Amino acid sequence: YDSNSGGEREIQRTMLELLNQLDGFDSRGDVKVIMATNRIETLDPALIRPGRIDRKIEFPLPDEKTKKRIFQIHTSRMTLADDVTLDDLIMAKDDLSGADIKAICTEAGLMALRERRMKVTNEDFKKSKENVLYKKQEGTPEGLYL
Amino acid sequence: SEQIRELREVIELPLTNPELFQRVGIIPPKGCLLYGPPGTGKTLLARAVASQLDCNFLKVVSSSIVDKYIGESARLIREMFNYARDHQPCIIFMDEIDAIGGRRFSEGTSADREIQRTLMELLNQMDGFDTLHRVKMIMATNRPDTLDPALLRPGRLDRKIHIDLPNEQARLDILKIHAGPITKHGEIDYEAIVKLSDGFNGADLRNVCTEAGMFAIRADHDFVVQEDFMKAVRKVADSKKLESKLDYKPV
Amino acid sequence: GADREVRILLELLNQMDGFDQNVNVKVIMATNRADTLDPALLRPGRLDRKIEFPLPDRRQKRLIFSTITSKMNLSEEVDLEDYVARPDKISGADINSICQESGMLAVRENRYIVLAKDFEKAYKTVIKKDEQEHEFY
Amino acid sequence: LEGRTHIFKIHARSMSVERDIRFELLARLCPNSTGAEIRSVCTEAGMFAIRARRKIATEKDFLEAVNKVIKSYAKFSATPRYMTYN
Amino acid sequence: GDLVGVNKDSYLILETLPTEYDSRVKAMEVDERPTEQYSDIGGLDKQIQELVEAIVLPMNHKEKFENLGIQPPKGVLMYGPPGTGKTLLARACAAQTKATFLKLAGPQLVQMFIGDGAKLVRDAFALAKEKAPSIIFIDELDAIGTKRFDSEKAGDREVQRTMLELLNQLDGFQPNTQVKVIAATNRVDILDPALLRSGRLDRKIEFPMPNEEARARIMQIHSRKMNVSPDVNYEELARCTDDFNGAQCKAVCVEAGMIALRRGATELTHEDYMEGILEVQAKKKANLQYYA
Amino acid sequence: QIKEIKEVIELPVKHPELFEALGIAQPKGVLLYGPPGTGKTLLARAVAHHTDCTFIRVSGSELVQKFIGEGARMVRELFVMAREHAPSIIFMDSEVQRTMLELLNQLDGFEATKNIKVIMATNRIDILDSALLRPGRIDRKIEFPPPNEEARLDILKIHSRKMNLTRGINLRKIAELMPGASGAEVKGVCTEAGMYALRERRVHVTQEDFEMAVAKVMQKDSEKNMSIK
Amino acid sequence: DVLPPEADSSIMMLTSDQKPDVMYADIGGMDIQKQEVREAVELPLTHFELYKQIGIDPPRGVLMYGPPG
Amino acid sequence: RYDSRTTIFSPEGRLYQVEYAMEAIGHAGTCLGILANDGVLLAAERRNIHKLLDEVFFSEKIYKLNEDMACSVAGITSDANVLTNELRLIAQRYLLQYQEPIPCEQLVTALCDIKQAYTQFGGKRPFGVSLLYIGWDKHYGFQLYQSDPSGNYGGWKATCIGNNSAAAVSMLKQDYKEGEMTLKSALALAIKVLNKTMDVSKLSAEKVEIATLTRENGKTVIRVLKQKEVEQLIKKHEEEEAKAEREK
Amino acid sequence: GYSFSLTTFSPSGKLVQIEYALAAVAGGAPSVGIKAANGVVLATEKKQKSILYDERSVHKVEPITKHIGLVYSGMGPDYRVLVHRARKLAQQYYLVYQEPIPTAQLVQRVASVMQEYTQSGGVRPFGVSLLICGWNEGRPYLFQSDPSGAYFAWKATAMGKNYVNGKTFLEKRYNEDLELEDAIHTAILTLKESFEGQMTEDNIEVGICNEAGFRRLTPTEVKDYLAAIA
Ligand SMILES: Nc1ncnc2c1ncn2[C@@H]1O[C@H](COP(=O)(O)OP(=O)(O)OP(=O)(O)O)[C@@H](O)[C@H]1O
Ligand SMILES: Nc1ncnc2c1ncn2[C@@H]1O[C@H](COP(=O)(O)OP(=O)(O)OP(=O)(O)O)[C@@H](O)[C@H]1O
Ligand SMILES: Nc1ncnc2c1ncn2[C@@H]1O[C@H](COP(=O)(O)OP(=O)(O)OP(=O)(O)O)[C@@H](O)[C@H]1O
Repeated sequence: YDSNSGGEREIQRTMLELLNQLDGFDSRGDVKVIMATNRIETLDPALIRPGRIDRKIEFPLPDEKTKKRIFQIHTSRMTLADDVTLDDLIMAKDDLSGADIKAICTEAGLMALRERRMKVTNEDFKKSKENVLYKKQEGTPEGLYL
Repeated sequence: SEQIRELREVIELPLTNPELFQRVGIIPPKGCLLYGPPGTGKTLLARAVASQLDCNFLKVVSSSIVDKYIGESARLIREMFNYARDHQPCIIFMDEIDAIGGRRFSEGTSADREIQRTLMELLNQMDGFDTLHRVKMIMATNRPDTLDPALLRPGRLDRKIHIDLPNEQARLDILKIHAGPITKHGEIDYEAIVKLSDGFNGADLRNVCTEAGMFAIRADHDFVVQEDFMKAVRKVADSKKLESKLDYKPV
Repeated sequence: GADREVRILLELLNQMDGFDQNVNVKVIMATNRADTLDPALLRPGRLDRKIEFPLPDRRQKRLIFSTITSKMNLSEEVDLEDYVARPDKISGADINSICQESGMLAVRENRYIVLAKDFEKAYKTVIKKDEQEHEFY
Repeated sequence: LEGRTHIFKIHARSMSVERDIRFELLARLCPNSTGAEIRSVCTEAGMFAIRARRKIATEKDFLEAVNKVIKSYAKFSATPRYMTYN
Repeated sequence: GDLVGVNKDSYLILETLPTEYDSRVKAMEVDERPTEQYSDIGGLDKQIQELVEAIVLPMNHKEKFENLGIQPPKGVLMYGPPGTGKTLLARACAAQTKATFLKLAGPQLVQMFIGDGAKLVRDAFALAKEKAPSIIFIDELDAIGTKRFDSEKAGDREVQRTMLELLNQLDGFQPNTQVKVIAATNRVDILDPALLRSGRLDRKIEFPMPNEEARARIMQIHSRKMNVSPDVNYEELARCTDDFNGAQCKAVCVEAGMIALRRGATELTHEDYMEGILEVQAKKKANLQYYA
Repeated sequence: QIKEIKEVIELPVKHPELFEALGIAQPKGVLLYGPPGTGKTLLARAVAHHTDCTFIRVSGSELVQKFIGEGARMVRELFVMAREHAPSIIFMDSEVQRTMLELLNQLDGFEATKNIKVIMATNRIDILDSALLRPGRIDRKIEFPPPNEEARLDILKIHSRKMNLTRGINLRKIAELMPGASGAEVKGVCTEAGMYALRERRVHVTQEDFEMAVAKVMQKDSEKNMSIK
Repeated sequence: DVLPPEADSSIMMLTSDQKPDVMYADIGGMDIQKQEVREAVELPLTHFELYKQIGIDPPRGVLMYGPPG
Repeated sequence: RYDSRTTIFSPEGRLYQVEYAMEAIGHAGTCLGILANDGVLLAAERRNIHKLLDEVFFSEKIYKLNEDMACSVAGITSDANVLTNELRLIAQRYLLQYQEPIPCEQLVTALCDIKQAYTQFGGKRPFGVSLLYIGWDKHYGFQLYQSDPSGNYGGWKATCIGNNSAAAVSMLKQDYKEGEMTLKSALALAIKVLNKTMDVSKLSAEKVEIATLTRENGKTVIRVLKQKEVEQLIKKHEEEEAKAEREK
Repeated sequence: GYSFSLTTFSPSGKLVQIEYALAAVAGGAPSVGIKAANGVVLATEKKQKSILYDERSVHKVEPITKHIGLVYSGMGPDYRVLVHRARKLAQQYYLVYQEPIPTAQLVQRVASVMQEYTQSGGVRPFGVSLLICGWNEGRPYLFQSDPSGAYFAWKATAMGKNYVNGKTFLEKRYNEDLELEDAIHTAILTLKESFEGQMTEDNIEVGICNEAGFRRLTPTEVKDYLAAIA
């Protein structure tokens, strides 16, 4: 970093103070501490070791049974032509986040309300999911999978 | 004497008289590069120039420039060249250029790119916008192959002059300079040394006379006997076994 | 590593590629080989004078001769056109090295008279190397 | 193996378990571990003793504790699912 | 570069401080001078002789050199296995030769904070030009004598500044024969060729393995002050030793002290020497799988 | 793409409550990635000049090792700007990961003047650290292709308009000769064509100046005897 | 008082004379590049209205490429 | 220390060389076969359209293999020429075995096994060449197939080449013809495909190639057609461009 | 028992050592080959490295058949080997068919041989592109191979130093219809185009292919023509 002294020997000392103060002495008693990352590789294992951190909880991307409630409740506050089926959206994308559900479920209203339509046709869900998901690696370049 | 005289022509003349160049009109040259086997007295020849002009000698070992920073090397280069811009008849000498000159390959490393940028401080700052005025650059290396061919164009460095192994009046006359402060007698067969030698530099004749005198300390011969010189020839010509790759021919 | 320095790419982008419009006419950058840029320099729109500058050639080579040999004394009648009719490829800066080696070679003789040996020995001190001709395939 | 059985004794007596179970099977299940990790195993059998209403910890609470910590907690939850051996 | 007393008001240079003591160096000067007579050096007595002829006599009689009229020697290299004994010349020449013993180590030329290699070196020898101008012991010079490179993102371009500043400040710049360079490297092949040439370190004094009786000898030096039962045959011990340096002679002898110390014996026992001979089978293991 | 700009910006400019009457949230930035700004400096500057307060292009990457984090650790000084100048739009081009994460500390659902309009733009590969590349972090993501011969023709009308012109010219030939610019190869052809009319004493600028200008701008294919594939 | 400038960038244009002069009335063989730099520097600096009746542009940067020498 | 990979998996679950072979495929010229019942055609793209050539070969991508079967090609040339010599050796070998020509698929599977043996082992570079298959039999009539470096083969009706032909395949899904075996419908259709997807201005005949393969009375003749009818196909297709600009 | 290739694809997909072999070819020499209306004229400019070398020993223009001449692009010691291969291969055609081989057959076979040498790795590929000519059945022919196993066909084709310069000089200078002496005329015109000034009867060396057959010309008639051939 910029606003910094000698880099390898600055935050080693601060994270060292975290290692001493966090779960060294000073009797925990009842002090809850929860930390969170996205990746794992830069983690010094000296805090990963037990005593200090006890549970390491991963997160998968949700399955289709849980998807229907997120798709449904993200669409719970919008006018929608309910003849369309969400199950194409629930089945098709395999590794969505909930922000993909959010982005599609707002984007289809951007396509219907793009033309002042209160309710949403299925093709606005088509342009919605094709507008959210980009660079679908299917054919072209190699597409060896076919 | 060819190197003394012609290198004397390329160095000493435009400070003694640069106006014969101006009677011609043509700008005098800038610098040269000595090569050959290592330790043949390139540094010693530079010290002979250091005895000749006696004025403005800026002699750098030219590998202590990269400490661990990037432009600190350059900043020392700029400061030295500004001091050379200050004083008119400045003389530069550099040795072991290959630790600071180097060669530009494809960039995949991370520490001689510093030698590429520093090398470009040499590429600009041997020319600059302002030419250097009476600032000679005397260059000496052991391998002139791995230096940059961008450096190897003339004008920056005019000529690459070869320095060989010592011949027999170089071994002998340099040996007799080394045979000066010696408590000898009318005994000294010098060709026992020289013909039993096979090319030995001025410091190698320091090795011959010095360690021959060390054999004169052996059994405490306060005088100097000739037979210890052959013993020094045995020890040093014996000690040539560990040394190979005798030459680097540039360009 | 030193990707931080690699500040230089976004420096030349953020400060040059984006327009001043009224100031700093023609920063000039120069070197033979270009694996450096071009989306940012020679651009649609940016190219108002962003012009590539290729090499010179003949028909001025003897004018490199004519200008630089006016510096020396020229003896009286030793001619100069005689040597560019041929493949030489002796890139401008090096005609000056021809004049310094040739002229200063006559200064070894300390004579300002310049004759054809100054041509021939400055064909034996300069670009004579590599391989004059391979001339097959 | 048996220092680990000793630590099984240590973190076994220090909590509410059932005294009708074994631990050499668990020392077989622990190739390379610290006694702090053994304590994590004993607290994890404590966690299964929270899920079900258990205070006399069965063998199976420790079995799912080790199959948790060493196997379903090594990287993700799947080091096995191939037989090829047995 | 001096500590001076200056007025707060006039800003006049008032006095020179007698407190320029120089941290670490003046602490690097060994003032205790532990004793080591030459009875401890067993097996390197020719190296004692060439050692004294190389080093001790330039301290005493340069008229022995310069009535003959050549030069004194310049630097001696000690090398071999690291239990053959490189401290023995340091403490032996410290106590026996009456001059101020100065020492120097290898990693004592590497500080994270950089800027020159010319302060600790140049004020260490320029320190030692007066109050120690006869004895300087460099140790593990192979730890800093590293064969240079032409490569990128790897290696050191520093250190050698300290060492060519060592040669630079010491020799050439007012060349005075008021210094003796003593270096004891474990290995030679890492060192530069520009560090060993003819006047950098003049001699290459190798130390071979203690063959049999220098193992029994130096092992007996360790068992000189310890209570040793007379049921000890040192030739049995050091003869059944194979490939020991004196680091391992010392290791076997002190481990005879400790194995003899386990059961609480009143003195050392030959079995405990024989137990040290096999201090946990060097690398231990002992799987007799596949050897049957 | 301008209509997408109307979506991401102008309805949260003009009628944000008519959009929020539905009950969902707003997009923030378009990630205009293409040839170095392809209708981007004069595009988003010229258009969002006309929102009268609501575009404060701090440009967000200029001295990047100094404008970001050096002095402004939690670069939220910018965010205090954008709040206390609530009509604003922020633009940008290991610290980058840090400040990235404080962007994500504010803009993940914790927001005062609603979305501002944070926008980054870069090109050619998007292999920055992908903890930004979640779509819930940057909603709109718009590539910039080379414009077509219709669009190259239209820009050819635009920067061909202000010149001294010679009647009897076909611009569809010249836009046909284009391989596809990033915006304004038009402008280079106009400047080299008028430069051909400048070095020569010319005040009529025929199509030939433009075609020689195309030949100056567009060139360099070579090296046969490698016709594998 | 307010001083709007500050000292320099690094070297600041050499300010007088160190310009080495050999380019306009003296140069060996660069007529393309001399010609174009002349077209692209000197004619912009005076004839700004030739950039008006045709209405072309101001000039901008440029690149050179040539072997060392 | 000298094994690059030559026969190995990714440390995950894929293959190293075959991906890069597909990276070498898409940077080439473009061919196509069309849906035709009465014969079948192929269109190709003349790489290396420099003018000082000779062009006396009468075929560059097309290789009429046995009597009533040909093939386009895309990739490294002479490797595939070895594959044509081998292929005609195999089908002509089959003809030597039976005095009956090949049923046109097991030849293709055989060649897929040939490349496949280089995929598993051999400690070498496989063939990064994909190519086409046309012909006729007693059991399915005129046939269309596609080779792969993967050892797979596609039983196609409208084929595919790389990046120059991805939008072509989008066009063929957009302009799927069905029932019409009229070859000139595929000629103006393919003139639209190479009119768009190839960057050849106005579809010059010297950058393209067309060859058909039609049933004739028990011969199943192959037409390596000349260039003047290609020229009137250009004028006819640009006349269809005039028909396209009637709507303005 | 090594050689399970040596060649891998680049991450781009290309083959690096082949491109370095093309670098070894193009970093060599310039010579010239021109197909005329009646025969094909091949020409080198073989100057010795010293003033000592006999030019009656090694001969760049080499026939393979009595109606087929050929030159190469690279080094002699490879060239003699692949020449020996092509000679024996032409003998195989003549043993089978008792008939003089058409040049395109040598193109396919020899080009496939060099393609095999690109294939494996314990050996380098040969850094030679061939310039093949022969007046087979009325039409003369001129074929340009590569190190990488392919081939071409030219009305005239050169290679090496200033190959775009001599190539465009053939594109400007030469045309479709010439004669033999016209092809030697523009062949010397493109020969001295980038050669040195010293071009004698022993520097240049020409072999032609009439429809009557190959004819390796001598420095006698080369001295008769190239003594100021314009
Ligand atoms: N009902 C749900 N079921 C499954 N997933 C959900 C649900 N609701 C929200 N999500 C997902 O969880 C996320 C909640 O916001 P989150 O804090 O993860 O974003 P973030 O700040 O980018 O996280 P991080 O900074 O850790 O990447 C959303 O991105 C959404 O995709
Ligand atoms: N040509 C010479 N004339 C006189 N003395 C010489 C000559 N060459 C070498 N010497 C003697 O050799 C000694 C060392 O010379 P010098 O320092 O130049 O070696 P060097 O050439 O610098 O070697 P290296 O560059 O390989 O270290 C000097 O003391 C000098 O007296
Ligand atoms: N495809 C296009 N569509 C609309 N306008 C365009 C297009 N291409 C260029 N322009 C116009 O060109 C002008 C400059 O475009 P832009 O700034 O993208 O140039 P650029 O592509 O960034 O050039 P460079 O990267 O070489 O500096 C803009 O004002 C824009 O209106």
